[PDB]
Amino acid sequence: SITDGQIFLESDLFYSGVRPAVNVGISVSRVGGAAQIKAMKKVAGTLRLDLAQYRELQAFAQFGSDLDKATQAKLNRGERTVEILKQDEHKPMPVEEQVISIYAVTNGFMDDIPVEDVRRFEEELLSFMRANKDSLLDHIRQTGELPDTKELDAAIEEFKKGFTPS
Amino acid sequence: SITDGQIFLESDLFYSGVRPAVNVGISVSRVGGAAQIKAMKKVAGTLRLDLAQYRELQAFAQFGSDLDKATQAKLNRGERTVEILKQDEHKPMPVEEQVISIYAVTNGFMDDIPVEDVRRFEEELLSFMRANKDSLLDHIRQTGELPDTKELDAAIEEFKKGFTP
Amino acid sequence: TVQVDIVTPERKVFQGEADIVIARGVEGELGVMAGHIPLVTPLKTAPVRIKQGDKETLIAVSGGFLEVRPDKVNILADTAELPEEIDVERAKKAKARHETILKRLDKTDKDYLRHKRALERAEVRLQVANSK
Amino acid sequence: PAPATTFAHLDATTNLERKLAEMGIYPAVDPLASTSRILSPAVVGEEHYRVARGVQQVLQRYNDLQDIIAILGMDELSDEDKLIVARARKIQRFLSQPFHVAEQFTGMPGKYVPVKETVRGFKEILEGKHDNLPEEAFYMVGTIDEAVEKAKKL
Amino acid sequence: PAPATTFAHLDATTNLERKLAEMGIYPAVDPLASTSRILSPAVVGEEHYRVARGVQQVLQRYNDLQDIIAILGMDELSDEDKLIVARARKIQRFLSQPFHVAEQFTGMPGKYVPVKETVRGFKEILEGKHDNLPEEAFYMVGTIDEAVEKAKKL
Amino acid sequence: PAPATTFAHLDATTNLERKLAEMGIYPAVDPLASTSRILSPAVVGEEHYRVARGVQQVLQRYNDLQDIIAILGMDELSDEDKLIVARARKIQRFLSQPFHVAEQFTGMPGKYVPVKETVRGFKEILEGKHDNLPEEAFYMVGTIDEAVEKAKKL
Amino acid sequence: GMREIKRRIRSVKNTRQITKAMKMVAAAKLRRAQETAENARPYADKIKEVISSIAAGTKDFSHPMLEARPVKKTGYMVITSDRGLAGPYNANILRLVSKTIEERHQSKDEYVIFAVGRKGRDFFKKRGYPVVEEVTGISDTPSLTEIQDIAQSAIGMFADETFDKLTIFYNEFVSPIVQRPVEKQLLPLTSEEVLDGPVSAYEYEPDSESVLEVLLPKYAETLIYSALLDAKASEFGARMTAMGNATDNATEMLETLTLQFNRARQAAITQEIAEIVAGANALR
Ligand SMILES: Nc1ncnc2c1ncn2[C@@H]1O[C@H](COP(=O)(O)OP(=O)(O)OP(=O)(O)O)[C@@H](O)[C@H]1O
Ligand SMILES: [Mg+2]
Repeated sequence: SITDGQIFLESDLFYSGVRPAVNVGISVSRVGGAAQIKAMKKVAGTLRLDLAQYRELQAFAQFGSDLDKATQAKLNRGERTVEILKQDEHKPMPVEEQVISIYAVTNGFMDDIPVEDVRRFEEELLSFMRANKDSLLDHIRQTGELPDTKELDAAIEEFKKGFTPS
Repeated sequence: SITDGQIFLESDLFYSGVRPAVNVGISVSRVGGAAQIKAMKKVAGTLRLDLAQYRELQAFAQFGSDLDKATQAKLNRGERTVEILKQDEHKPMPVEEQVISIYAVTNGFMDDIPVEDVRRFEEELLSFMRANKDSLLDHIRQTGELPDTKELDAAIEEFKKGFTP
Repeated sequence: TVQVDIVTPERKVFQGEADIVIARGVEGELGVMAGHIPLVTPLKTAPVRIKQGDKETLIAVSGGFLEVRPDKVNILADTAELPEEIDVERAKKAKARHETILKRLDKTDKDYLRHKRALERAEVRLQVANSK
Repeated sequence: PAPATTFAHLDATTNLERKLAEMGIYPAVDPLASTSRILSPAVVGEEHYRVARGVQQVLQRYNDLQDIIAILGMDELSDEDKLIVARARKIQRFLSQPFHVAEQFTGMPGKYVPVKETVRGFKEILEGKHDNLPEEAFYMVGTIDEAVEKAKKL
Repeated sequence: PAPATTFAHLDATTNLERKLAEMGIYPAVDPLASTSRILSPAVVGEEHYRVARGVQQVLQRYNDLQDIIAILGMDELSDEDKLIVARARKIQRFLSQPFHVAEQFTGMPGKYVPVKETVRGFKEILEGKHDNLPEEAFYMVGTIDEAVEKAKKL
Repeated sequence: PAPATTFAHLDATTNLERKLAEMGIYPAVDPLASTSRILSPAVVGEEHYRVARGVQQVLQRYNDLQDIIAILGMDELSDEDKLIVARARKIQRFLSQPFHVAEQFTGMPGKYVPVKETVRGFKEILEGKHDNLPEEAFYMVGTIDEAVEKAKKL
Repeated sequence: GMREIKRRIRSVKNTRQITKAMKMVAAAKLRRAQETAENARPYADKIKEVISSIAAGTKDFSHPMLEARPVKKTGYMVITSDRGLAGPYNANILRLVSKTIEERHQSKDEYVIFAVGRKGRDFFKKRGYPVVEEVTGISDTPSLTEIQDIAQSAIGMFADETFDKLTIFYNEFVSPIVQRPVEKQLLPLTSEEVLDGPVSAYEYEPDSESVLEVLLPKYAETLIYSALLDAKASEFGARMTAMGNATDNATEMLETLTLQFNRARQAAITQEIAEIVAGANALR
């Protein structure tokens, strides 16, 4: 009742390997988008509400191939965004790299990739963006805005053609 | 936290006809087998495992004859050992007679008998053992060991042929 | 010898080699031995007797039909019970019921045939339980 | 602490419980918590003791099933249990009794029931002799005969 | 003691409950615990009172079944109760409403709903006129007409 | 408050379970309930962590199938699960170990097994290198090499 | 207040032991239902073999049971469970029966219903559907004889012309998690599916037309029995997963009840002591 929001961490998530273990349903920032660069406010806009719905609908996910195609897609998008939000200890990410990674998964660029490959896909994508597409990353650090979405889509699809799944 | 174990008694057990109303699962002797004659330590070994299996499988007792034959037998052994551990007030039993009674039920000698007859079967068995087979009882009083299992099995099966349900 | 399988829609009831299979076909008795001609006939609600030398197991078949191929013999019945697995006191309740109802039914009443059929199923079970 | 310490001073107890009073069971006597030093075959005789323990066994079992029945429902009980629940509810009602002093509250005349008749009545319910009388028949009557008579009026 | 003593000084109360907030029902108002001295036919008129009591009867029944529902779900319920639960859940969602001040959090524009429209909407749900609209249609809307409109987009 | 304050200082737990002792698994350490703050790649290596989590995944899965196996039998399990159950049983036995302090009672020599060897052994069982050794080979031995040696004697 | 929570934990914990077990019994019965279906499939395939042999040597082959008519009335078999606690198993199948009768028929005269199982007949009778015959109290893992009278009278009604099509609604088994409600035609049969079998040389006593007169009704009979065994597997799968959830939901509720019990336990001790100490400090 004193603070401007809270980050609740839940044990079940933690010990299942969702780390950081943020309970999306209970957690909140009363400041919100005011404390965010425009790029991040754009890509994240519905992210919390999307994952809260994912976690509720995950209880009824035993019906693979039998379940209607709307909910199937929501579960497939959900497991992938969960993998993106996993993050190793003492490995902070620059904002510009977060925006690209979240942009990638939320616009479907990992939907054809195995769920077990998503975390390596991200690591390989960002080392690609740093080495080769730094003009896009730099746009975000300077303006705080997204770069041209057509240029960005192309650059990710360029990376994709050099990625070997398993 | 001071004593070397405890005997917990419960109202639910008492009013369901389990008297003395000893919760066997929760009650404890920290001294254990050290405070027991070798005969009793041997036969009680199997009683504990039989009742532990009974207490786990007890949920499945309203499903009589739907259950596979393994669990059916575990429930039937369980209800019979429960009947053996019921005991009248002011009627203590010598340890030699306890060992025989527990031996009987744990090795299956009451599996043929109705559950309602088990307590009378025990009383009739022991009066038979006292009158006719006292050499077996006396072995236990002197050595603290079980008698030869083949002689003992025979003597119980001898008694069984004169028992009417 | 020849292999016999007596089968209900739920389980296999008898399996083995056999010197001969005595079965009351709908047109009259049949003794199926090895090398019999390929054949299919409905059976009457009767026993089927199977001989293995000195041994004779008797099965209470009902609503069955016989299929012989050169190699083996299959009998596919609605009902088939071995002597030791027949409940004798139930077969007497089945008998008593359908027997007293038969007494008073008109000979082309709706259910006459069904109760005649059920009486024979119980009549056969009582014979077969005695061959134990 | 007050009632807890008082128990040590008593040879018999009659424990009244509000749950029973709220059901309309008067007197509101907890048939499991109430106790007596003389409820033994030595004093009341062998039949009395057997019947009383029989009654308590049936009530205890019913008590255990109250939770299971409230969620999983009465159809899913075994045939043995459904019969026990039937009798337990009849037993529970036959323990109720109109009082002479309570003619104002019950609106019915009171009843004195001797021990021989009390034992006989509960023995018969346990034996199954009244499994087809409706439950209300056993409520607020004296002897078992008055319950048979009350059934006809229903 | 603090809130308990505060109730004596109030002509109306709005009791917010965390369980509702966690489900996404905003404002998180306990529709049974909240009260008003002026919810009477004399003040709000005869129809309003009838509807409000109708709504509370349906919610109260749903509340009673919450233990059975929490374990077994809805599948074991009688046909009368399944219909009541269906409506209760629609009612519970139609009590939610986007706030003008919450345009920053919800991202949705707020709604002012006059009393005439509130009464009309809940009257119709109780009458059965919207038994075929899906539940999400009633969540976070405004008038009953906006719920009918939201159903088309689903 | 007592355990809650004690828990703030604990780095690790060792949960002894009677179920394991009754099976003959000594020491009777629950390999799923026991925990340590320093089972992390940062502290023990990357390999250690991977192996330990692998072991726990296999044991957990076996635990889940215990009920299914007892009723439906082993034909009902997938080929992936049958292989997991095989390894789980070997793993469960290789976690047992004779103690120096039991040398008088067991009459068998005790064993000290260094971490490098423990990791290596369980790594190989998970990898499938010892799927053809009988189960008794892994019971009450030290290093994986002693299990290979014990197999020859059987 | 601990008086309630003591007893509420008791209830949920006992109840959970029963749901836990019921899933285990339902699991057993699904095995036995699929075992007995693996006997019923070859039993029915053998009858099918003999029927496809007799058709393969009659030159003109036709039977009333293979001849499609103009549909004057229709017959509907509906398989439901007797007991509940099986999730939406009965709801799903009954909604499909309700839908397909609303789309097709404009009055009660056009169809007639055989209700297999109590949940089904209770539903249909309550709503005044034309329920012409019934059977309840089918055993779990049943023999063919328990479905026989209702199968025979339903075949009897098509064998004359009381109706011109017989159809069966049941929950089709897929996994223990999935059971799809479906409709299937029984009569008329389709020679496309009744004659695809291994043709063999047989002698027929008295003759081939006579044995074909017993086997074709005996075959339709087994289809109804196969549908019952699939429907039983579906019942026991649905019950496995419904009582599975009830067990999990019970453990979930036991966490939140334990949390409340211990708040209350702790607060009783805390509050009781403060009172004792407040009284003692008014004298010291
Ligand atoms: N006397 C019996 N003993 C053992 N099993 C029997 C007996 N009668 C029938 N059965 C079995 O029970 C099932 C019922 O078969 P069926 O309907 O042909 O008998 P029924 O004469 O109608 O039985 P009843 O009249 O005694 O109920 C079958 O699975 C059959 O093998
Ligand atoms: Mg029959």
